[PDB]
Amino acid sequence: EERENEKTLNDYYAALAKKQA
Amino acid sequence: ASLVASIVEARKKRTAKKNITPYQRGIIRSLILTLDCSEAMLEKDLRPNRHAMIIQYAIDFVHEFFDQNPISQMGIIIMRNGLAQLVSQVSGNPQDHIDALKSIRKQEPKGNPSLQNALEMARGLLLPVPAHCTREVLIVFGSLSTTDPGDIHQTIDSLVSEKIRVKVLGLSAQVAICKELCKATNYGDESFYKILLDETHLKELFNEAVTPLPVNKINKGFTLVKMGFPTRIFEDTPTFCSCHSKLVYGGYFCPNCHSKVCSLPTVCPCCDLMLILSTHLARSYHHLMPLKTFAEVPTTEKFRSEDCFSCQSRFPILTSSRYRCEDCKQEFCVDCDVFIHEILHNCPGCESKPV
Amino acid sequence: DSLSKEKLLTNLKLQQSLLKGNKVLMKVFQETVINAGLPPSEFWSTRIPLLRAFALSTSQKVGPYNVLSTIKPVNKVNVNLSREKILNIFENYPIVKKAYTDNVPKNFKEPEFWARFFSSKLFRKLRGEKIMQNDRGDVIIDRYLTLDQEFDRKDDDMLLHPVKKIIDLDGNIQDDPVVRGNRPDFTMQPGVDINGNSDGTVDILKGMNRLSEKMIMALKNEYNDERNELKIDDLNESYKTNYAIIHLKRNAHEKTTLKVSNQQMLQQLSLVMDNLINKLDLNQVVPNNEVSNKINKRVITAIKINAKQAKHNLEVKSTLPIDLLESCRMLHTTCCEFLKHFYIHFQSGEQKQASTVKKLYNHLKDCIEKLNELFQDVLNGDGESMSNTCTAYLKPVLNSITLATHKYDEYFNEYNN
Amino acid sequence: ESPSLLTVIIEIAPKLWTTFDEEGNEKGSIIKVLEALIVFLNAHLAFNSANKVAVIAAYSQGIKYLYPESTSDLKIINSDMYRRFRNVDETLVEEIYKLFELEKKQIEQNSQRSTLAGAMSAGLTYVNRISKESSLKSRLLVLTCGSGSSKDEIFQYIPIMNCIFSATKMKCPIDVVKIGGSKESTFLQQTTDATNGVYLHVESTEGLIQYLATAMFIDPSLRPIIVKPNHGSVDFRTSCYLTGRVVAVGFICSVCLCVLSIIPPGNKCPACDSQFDEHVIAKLKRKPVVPR
Ligand SMILES: [Zn+2]
Ligand SMILES: [Zn+2]
Ligand SMILES: [Zn+2]
Ligand SMILES: [Zn+2]
Ligand SMILES: [Zn+2]
Repeated sequence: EERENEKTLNDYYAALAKKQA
Repeated sequence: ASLVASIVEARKKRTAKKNITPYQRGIIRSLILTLDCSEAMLEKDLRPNRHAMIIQYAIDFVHEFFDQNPISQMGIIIMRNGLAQLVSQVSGNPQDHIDALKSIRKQEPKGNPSLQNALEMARGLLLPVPAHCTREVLIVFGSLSTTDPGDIHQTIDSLVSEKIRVKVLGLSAQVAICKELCKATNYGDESFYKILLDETHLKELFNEAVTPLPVNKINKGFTLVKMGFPTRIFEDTPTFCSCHSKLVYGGYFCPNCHSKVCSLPTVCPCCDLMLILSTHLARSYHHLMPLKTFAEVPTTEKFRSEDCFSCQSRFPILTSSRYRCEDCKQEFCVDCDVFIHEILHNCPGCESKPV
Repeated sequence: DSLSKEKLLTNLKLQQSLLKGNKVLMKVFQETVINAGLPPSEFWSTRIPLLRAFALSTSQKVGPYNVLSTIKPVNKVNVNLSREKILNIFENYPIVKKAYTDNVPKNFKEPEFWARFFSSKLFRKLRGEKIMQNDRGDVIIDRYLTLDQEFDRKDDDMLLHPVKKIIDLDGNIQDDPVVRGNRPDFTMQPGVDINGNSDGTVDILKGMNRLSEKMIMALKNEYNDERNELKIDDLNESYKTNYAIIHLKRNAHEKTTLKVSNQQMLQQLSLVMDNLINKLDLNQVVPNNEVSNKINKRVITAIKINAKQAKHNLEVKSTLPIDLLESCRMLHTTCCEFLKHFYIHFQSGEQKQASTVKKLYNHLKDCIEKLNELFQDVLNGDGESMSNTCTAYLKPVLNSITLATHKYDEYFNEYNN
Repeated sequence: ESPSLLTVIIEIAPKLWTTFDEEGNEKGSIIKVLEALIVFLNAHLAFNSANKVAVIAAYSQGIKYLYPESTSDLKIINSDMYRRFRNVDETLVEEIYKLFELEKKQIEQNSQRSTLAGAMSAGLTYVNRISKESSLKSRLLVLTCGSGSSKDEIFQYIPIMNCIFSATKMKCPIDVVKIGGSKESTFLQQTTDATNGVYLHVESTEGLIQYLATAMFIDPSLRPIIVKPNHGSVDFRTSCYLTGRVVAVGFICSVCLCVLSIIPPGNKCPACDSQFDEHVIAKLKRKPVVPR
């Protein structure tokens, strides 16, 4: 659903954030 | 006068082993050894210290357990400083836990124990375990007390409800709560809370704990299990393995989904099915087919033969050292009796005698 | 609690936590969902025991202990504070937690606070130290003295509970309410000071008893019988195991997928005993050097064959470019992950699994085409110099994958067609 | 390096030897084998000065400690040969003739069980005896006449496995020499592969001197620097209990642990009578569910 999408987008940011680190 | 003492000691020993039974004993095992590494095992009271000998004995225990029963997975969680620390997941490779224990060698045992936390996370680790696997935990303990966050009796009830047994090898003396654990978990038996008297006794206790245990009739789980013999290849080219993702010259091939692995007896990572050899399943057949004890014939009576049937040596002459296999009606020497009863698992007299 | 499959899949924060713990898990997860777009629930569906192990590792907590008794006074004193022990003091003494939280975030510093605390007589009172007016303490910390006293009163009020009459010493001493005898000895009664007041050893003993009671009620947290209590087990029947023995009926099938005669073997036996007693020559054993030469040929052929077997006795050393080696290992890894998940779907066996099976079949086809395109890349990067070895290295997983595709197609034709 | 305790078991049986020499024509092929083994033990005891030899023969009714004499005088062989070689060879030909005379005497009774496993076990016990006395290499040799009727290896299978495990504990390779019509003996081949032993099957009794002098000379002093010459490979699979055929993927009892290629009739164990669970076996019988 829609509220699951921002969670997985939050995980998208965290995956990108851990990439540069 | 030492032979009379040896004879009465052998009699009092053999009174325990007079009853030999073909109980159903667990083969699909699930063994957990938790370690405490606290201030108590820092005592050098036994040479060199309790920590070093339990490390060495655990090395031996891992080797013996994987040799005798390669059809189980082994997990080790250490206890340290009021925390129980998982160091070894359940696995088919003993070498992983060997390396983890080697890490445990160099680190320093310190702190206080918490059997509540230890047994709770042991329960949680034992949670995703299939039905045929016999969940059982060995616990070593050196304290006379246990600091805990909460109740132990709820944990006891949960462990009994989830069909997991325990066996405690305490160091100093009996602890009443550990006696309670062993009794309540073990259907009222007192044959599980064991205290050593020296390091040789500890060695014997570890060897005893190596063996598979009988199961109960009421705890009935008689079923089948899917199995698959794989095939080994010896290829010219190195090939990527499924498990460790690296190039392998050889390797077994999956019987079902035709992938390849690196070690056995292991389950498939791809079709997810257990792969063994017939040697592995036949390895416990001495447990499946036990051997009767051999009786010394008395020195007073007339003797069928005066030299050993098997090793072919002269029987020594007060008493008569002729251990007779009643199943084959042949007498043997003590050395052959020891070897056939422990190392071998067949009676060559019964092999020669036709049925 | 946090133990179901749904709870473990739900805990995205914990999932990110062990993600950040590992590095190959970023590699795998990034390729799985960031690159391939797999459902991350099905990603974590394999790693459920790992998730639960990480959760239970993070979830444990220690038991209570006499932190003030472990506090030592240690010339001068240097503070060597441990934060876990500071929180232990906080948990064991909510009064000390309160005195921290209304003074350090308001007035002064933490090490200054703890220096004042160690200076304070409230610390001595809470520890096993008799209070003394010669000690000045810390005034700021010792303002909490009466607050701690009324905490003690409230806690004792909480700790009060009815007692079993089987062990009730109060009922025992209330046996005879009209006992009229003599006043007992000063020796064996609780002694007092000169002015009739107590020294307070009864206070410190009831305080440490209160500490014990607080221990045991911390144990007694959220996380008739006298018939059983008075059983004399020593005169009872010994417990006997109900373990079932097992027999074994033995009737094995013969191995599936000319006969000699006693007269003829007896005739040959008589003849060969005759030959035995007749003669025996070691020198005749030497061969004819021609059939022996064929034996040499057979032996040497076996040696050559098994030596070529033994010629191919960290992974193996390879001359790959390291980047392409990593890329092909990565592709092999994600293909293996796809294959394992496809097998999980296939061996599950539901109509609910059907779209999943179809989509993973599409993904396997995509992986096949990407493998082929990688083979085109190593084709025009090597001129098939060692692109052959690249194809052969990626071969067996491809064979298993395409075998699975054929199995899927065959079962599709079995059911649908 | 060290004296290699040589262990040689000879499976003598007229049911096999008569079958072989009637199938072919080489009468006295067993005598040729015995002479070849005499030269083999000579070559071994000339390879090392103390690499002691254990020689045991298993006849139809049992086994016999051939070398040495029991713990309780013609000379067929030549007087010009070596002293120790002559002593051993004279002792063995005397023991062989005594055993063959005995076999002629009690030929007419019937015992259908092979004694190979019991002979192997007793030899392993004697290996323990010799190694415990006084450091000695353990190497076990079996000589068999494989041309006889392969009657039933099923009861032989279990103690052979036990012997394999024991030799695995004892670091003793089990090297197999087979002479017979059948090219393959699966259990022996598995035994050689597991114990790092040597399997070899031929038919002609000639040339066995060169055969087992060249190939059958690997000692633990130099085992890792010698490639094994075996060409066969074994799957380590077993035939099914109720259908008698080898199985790749199948089912075993949770209790008896016998291989079941199919569902047992009555859903009860054909080995230990355990009745199983119908829902379990129905899940095992489940077809995959496929979209239409
Ligand atoms: Zn691998
Ligand atoms: Zn597979
Ligand atoms: Zn003996
Ligand atoms: Zn017997
Ligand atoms: Zn069974």
